[PDB]
Amino acid sequence: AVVKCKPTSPGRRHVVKVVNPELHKGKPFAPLLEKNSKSGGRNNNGRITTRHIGGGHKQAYRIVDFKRNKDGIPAVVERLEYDPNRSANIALVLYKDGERRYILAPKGLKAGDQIQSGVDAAIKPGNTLPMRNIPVGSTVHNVEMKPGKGGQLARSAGTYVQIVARDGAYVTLRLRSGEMRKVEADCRATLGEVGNAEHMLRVLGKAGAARWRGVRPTVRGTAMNPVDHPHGGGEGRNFGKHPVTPWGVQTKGKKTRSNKRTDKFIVRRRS
Amino acid sequence: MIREERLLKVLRAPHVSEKASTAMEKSNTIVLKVAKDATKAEIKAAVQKLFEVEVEVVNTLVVKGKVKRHGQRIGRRSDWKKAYVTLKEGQNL
Amino acid sequence: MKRTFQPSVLKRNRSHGFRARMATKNGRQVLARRRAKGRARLTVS
RNA sequence: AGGACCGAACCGACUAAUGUUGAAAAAUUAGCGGAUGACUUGUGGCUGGGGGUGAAAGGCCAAUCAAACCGGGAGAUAGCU
RNA sequence: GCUCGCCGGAAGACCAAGGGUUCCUGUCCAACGUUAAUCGGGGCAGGGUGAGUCGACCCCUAAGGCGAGGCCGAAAGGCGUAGUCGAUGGGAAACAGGUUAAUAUUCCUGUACUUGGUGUUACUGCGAAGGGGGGACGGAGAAGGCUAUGUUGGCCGGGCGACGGUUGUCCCGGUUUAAGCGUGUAGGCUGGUUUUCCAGGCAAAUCCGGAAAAUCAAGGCUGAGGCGUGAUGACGAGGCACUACGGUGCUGAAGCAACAAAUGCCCUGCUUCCAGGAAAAGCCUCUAAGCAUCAGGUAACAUCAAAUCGUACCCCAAACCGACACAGGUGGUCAGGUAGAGAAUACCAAGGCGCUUGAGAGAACUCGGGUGAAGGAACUAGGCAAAAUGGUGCCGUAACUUCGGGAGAAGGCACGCUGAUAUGUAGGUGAGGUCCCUCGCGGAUGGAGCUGAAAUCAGUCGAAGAUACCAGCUGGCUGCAACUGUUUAUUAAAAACACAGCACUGUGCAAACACGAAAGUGGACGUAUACGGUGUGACGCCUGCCCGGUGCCGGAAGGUUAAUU
Ligand SMILES: [K+]
Ligand SMILES: [K+]
Ligand SMILES: [K+]
Ligand SMILES: [K+]
Ligand SMILES: [K+]
Ligand SMILES: [K+]
Ligand SMILES: [K+]
Ligand SMILES: [K+]
Ligand SMILES: [K+]
Ligand SMILES: [K+]
Ligand SMILES: [K+]
Ligand SMILES: [K+]
Ligand SMILES: [K+]
Ligand SMILES: [K+]
Ligand SMILES: [K+]
Ligand SMILES: [K+]
Ligand SMILES: [K+]
Ligand SMILES: [Mg+2]
Ligand SMILES: [Mg+2]
Ligand SMILES: [Mg+2]
Ligand SMILES: [Mg+2]
Ligand SMILES: [Mg+2]
Ligand SMILES: [Mg+2]
Ligand SMILES: [Mg+2]
Ligand SMILES: [Mg+2]
Ligand SMILES: [Mg+2]
Ligand SMILES: [Mg+2]
Ligand SMILES: [Mg+2]
Ligand SMILES: [Mg+2]
Ligand SMILES: [Mg+2]
Ligand SMILES: [Mg+2]
Ligand SMILES: [Mg+2]
Ligand SMILES: [Mg+2]
Ligand SMILES: [Mg+2]
Ligand SMILES: [Mg+2]
Ligand SMILES: [Mg+2]
Ligand SMILES: [Mg+2]
Ligand SMILES: [Mg+2]
Ligand SMILES: [Mg+2]
Ligand SMILES: [Mg+2]
Ligand SMILES: [Mg+2]
Ligand SMILES: [Mg+2]
Ligand SMILES: [Mg+2]
Ligand SMILES: [Mg+2]
Ligand SMILES: [Mg+2]
Ligand SMILES: [Mg+2]
Ligand SMILES: [Mg+2]
Ligand SMILES: [Mg+2]
Ligand SMILES: [Mg+2]
Ligand SMILES: [Mg+2]
Ligand SMILES: [Mg+2]
Ligand SMILES: [Mg+2]
Ligand SMILES: [Mg+2]
Ligand SMILES: [Mg+2]
Ligand SMILES: [Mg+2]
Ligand SMILES: [Mg+2]
Ligand SMILES: [Mg+2]
Ligand SMILES: [Mg+2]
Ligand SMILES: [Mg+2]
Ligand SMILES: [Mg+2]
Ligand SMILES: [Mg+2]
Ligand SMILES: [Mg+2]
Ligand SMILES: [Mg+2]
Ligand SMILES: [Mg+2]
Ligand SMILES: [Mg+2]
Ligand SMILES: [Mg+2]
Ligand SMILES: [Mg+2]
Ligand SMILES: [Mg+2]
Ligand SMILES: [Mg+2]
Ligand SMILES: [Mg+2]
Ligand SMILES: [Mg+2]
Ligand SMILES: [Mg+2]
Ligand SMILES: [Mg+2]
Ligand SMILES: [Mg+2]
Ligand SMILES: [Mg+2]
Ligand SMILES: [Mg+2]
Ligand SMILES: [Mg+2]
Ligand SMILES: [Mg+2]
Ligand SMILES: [Mg+2]
Ligand SMILES: [Mg+2]
Repeated sequence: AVVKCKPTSPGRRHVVKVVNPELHKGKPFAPLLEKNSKSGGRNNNGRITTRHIGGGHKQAYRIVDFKRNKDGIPAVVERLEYDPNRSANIALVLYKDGERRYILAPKGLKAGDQIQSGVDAAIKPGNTLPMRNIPVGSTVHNVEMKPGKGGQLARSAGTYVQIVARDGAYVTLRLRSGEMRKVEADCRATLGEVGNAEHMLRVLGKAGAARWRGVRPTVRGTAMNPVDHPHGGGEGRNFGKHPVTPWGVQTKGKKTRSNKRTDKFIVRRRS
Repeated sequence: MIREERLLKVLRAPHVSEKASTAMEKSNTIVLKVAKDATKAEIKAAVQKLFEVEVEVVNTLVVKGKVKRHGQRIGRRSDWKKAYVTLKEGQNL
Repeated sequence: MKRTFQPSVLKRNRSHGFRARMATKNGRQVLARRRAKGRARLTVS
């Protein structure tokens, strides 16, 4: 549910929270946890390579099963959990053989729901099949780009792909971007949409809430000196140049895709 | 077991002082200057062999040498090892 | 006021010690220069 | 509950006087702001000079910064004093 | 030596870091010490640091470093796998008392504990580089149970007062005791046990995970404190006796209770929230290959071992960082009394100090302060500075508002002491005694004793009762920026930067983008509800016209046009 905070202080006035009572209040399932220490957006040369990353809360990594290749064995959803590593919630599932895994939580999935993967799974939310076996027009998520590689498309909260067509070895997918893309029909997908669609209705409300998520401040190019940025300089607020990145590339319309290897799979660009 | 050659080099001198004299009279403890690399086991063995007494326990410390001016030039005395060797009750060295 | 030299023997040795000098060609050239000059103290060690 | 309130520690540095061959190459005294947070602090680590880092002042990078320091090219060149 | 003054959440005490003999004793006073110096952190000499249990080393890992092969790179080198290092984190064990001129959880006394090796006896499936468990973790908040600790009484020892009074409802002091071992309480968590079965835990598993029946209802785990023992001991006010008057010797009473009480402990708990909270080993358990009446395991018993290095001293400072015996800087720990909300503040305790030139004088002027007739901002760029306000309870409080605020708006009244209500109340605490008992550190009951606000009524002193220290000035109009934040270390704190929010735009994942001759790495173990870039800057009402110029996006007929031929 989407809840507006009362304005008891100026940092609370604009806060809008997504409060989900279904999520597990206790600790996560420890065998599927790993450490993931933070980068500050620095690479192995120690240089900042992505600006505006640093701080925020410590987070354990949950090993999520994006492959969904434990075929033919039913699993029951034990509980939904908060995952700090992503926008979607996750579901702890227990297979009949006693194995537990985490999956991305689809819309509508709750504790006690049964799921299954493989060629002969039912066409039901949370079930994973090769897209050869999924009806055309179906809504899916967690879509593989190569067979066996694990889901890479439509993983964020509320996202999904539509299977628009099937043509021999390939299916045509409408992605959330609006792009029409071909993928091999042997690639798996999970039926339904990713859950937590209310994610986008949150309002952080204050500077500190972005800092908790490990986002450091953006400084505008025009606020700098010429030495620091193409936009820098001026006595007062001045501009008078075409907008560019800090490295001088036009940043309002200039296309940057350059991948002749994957062009063959793109039926229609998002536009 | 330690070789006799080794035991004949570990004990360097008796240490003479008010604290050493008091240690002997009150606690039956002899204070020795010993080789810098001497262990408690070697000191015990050497005392029992060479002084012909029975040793209860050895405590050791390293004394750091003093920095000293000779004329103008600065020098430093050597570090050395001190052993407090407690003898058994009725030994009487 | 807090001045620039804030001593730490661990940081001193890791930054400038003999083994830090020996770890790179350029550090070994420091030692070569200092031996050639005839320094009594080659490093902070 | 809170980048909530008053207020010590702690972190700052708005005003004034003093000091200006200082007690101090930036402080003292009286007042002043924050004080559960985008807080503060210990230890260790990483980023290196047209390079870093910068909630951006050309700020900071060892009392040095519109290009650090050390050594070298080197006795640069100086129609100037 | 006596007195005086100063600090006392420190200007006391103990450390880390850093320093390195500055420590203690004797001796010296040239130089050093902002003066003299018989003194010193100064000179010279001698002494002084004692560990199975404290720490390091050590076992284990974090960030990160290095990195056999490897991948990459004119060379130098870069990155990185297996590994191997790396604490600021995890991992066995000791306490009280005594003692030196100078060390002490290290020496001594008393009483303990840990790990491992060897052997002796008994019983016995042991075995890892593998599996599982555990270690193992956040913020805030709340309350109960405690202890440290304090206060008072009792007890014991001493006192009878330099000046009115002081044999008491009087004065002073003491009233301390550990780890360990035993016990298992307030509290916290969890249903047990058995059997059968199984696509999971790289193989196996009796372990973990899963499934299904049978059965019973209390089993297990965790846990402060208390109590017992430790302790017929130790310590002990003082008394007595010496002194080489520095200090020792000798001996030693009481050693209880009630109440108050932490920020410490139960508590790595409980409740709650979103921003969702290390790792690895030690440890427990499972088996594989293997060994198979052998080794090995398990417990008791005995015996041996536990090395090495640090340990002095300073440590908010005259010993460290600041050229100085420098108003500076420097992380952790301890936390007494009266008043107080308090770690504020005032005065004190323990303890520590008077800051290494003094002596006079009592001009101008400067510095830091006190008071001021009448006036009261006339000062001045500007109320700069100063003066003022200042506490608690209660009454009361406007425009405007995003309904939270504005607000402590504003403004006002009470406030000490004594007595009574009540020889001390409401409340808190809770003994003896009685009652019951699935039997204890137990309930039910009872209110002895202890502690104890707040109010009312009456009285009473002063000019003044929030008496000191401490401790908001308030209100009206308006520019800018929504707000909390950030900034020019050292003349600018702001209207600048950031900000949540908004928009445009790029980006289909080997993403765009960035660092990198490269390998790679970040972006992200993310995937368009995502990520980068740009501008704008909460919120409200909104955001008009222009595509000619420059850019970007799309087009692709025609003109022009490179190497090449
Ligand atoms: K910005
Ligand atoms: K500009
Ligand atoms: K710069
Ligand atoms: K500008
Ligand atoms: K400017
Ligand atoms: K440069
Ligand atoms: K003098
Ligand atoms: K040791
Ligand atoms: K060692
Ligand atoms: K009297
Ligand atoms: K103990
Ligand atoms: K006890
Ligand atoms: K010591
Ligand atoms: K220290
Ligand atoms: K204003
Ligand atoms: K300011
Ligand atoms: K145009
Ligand atoms: Mg960004
Ligand atoms: Mg999430
Ligand atoms: Mg994240
Ligand atoms: Mg932004
Ligand atoms: Mg600027
Ligand atoms: Mg430029
Ligand atoms: Mg202008
Ligand atoms: Mg213009
Ligand atoms: Mg001993
Ligand atoms: Mg030792
Ligand atoms: Mg606040
Ligand atoms: Mg600052
Ligand atoms: Mg001040
Ligand atoms: Mg404020
Ligand atoms: Mg405050
Ligand atoms: Mg400028
Ligand atoms: Mg500087
Ligand atoms: Mg230049
Ligand atoms: Mg030349
Ligand atoms: Mg010249
Ligand atoms: Mg000396
Ligand atoms: Mg001395
Ligand atoms: Mg003198
Ligand atoms: Mg003289
Ligand atoms: Mg001296
Ligand atoms: Mg230890
Ligand atoms: Mg590593
Ligand atoms: Mg490497
Ligand atoms: Mg190699
Ligand atoms: Mg290691
Ligand atoms: Mg450590
Ligand atoms: Mg001492
Ligand atoms: Mg917590
Ligand atoms: Mg008590
Ligand atoms: Mg009497
Ligand atoms: Mg009298
Ligand atoms: Mg008394
Ligand atoms: Mg606190
Ligand atoms: Mg000491
Ligand atoms: Mg002085
Ligand atoms: Mg000082
Ligand atoms: Mg401090
Ligand atoms: Mg106090
Ligand atoms: Mg104070
Ligand atoms: Mg005067
Ligand atoms: Mg004056
Ligand atoms: Mg005055
Ligand atoms: Mg007047
Ligand atoms: Mg008067
Ligand atoms: Mg008057
Ligand atoms: Mg007036
Ligand atoms: Mg006026
Ligand atoms: Mg005027
Ligand atoms: Mg005038
Ligand atoms: Mg003023
Ligand atoms: Mg004033
Ligand atoms: Mg105006
Ligand atoms: Mg502002
Ligand atoms: Mg502010
Ligand atoms: Mg400035
Ligand atoms: Mg300023
Ligand atoms: Mg990549
Ligand atoms: Mg702006």
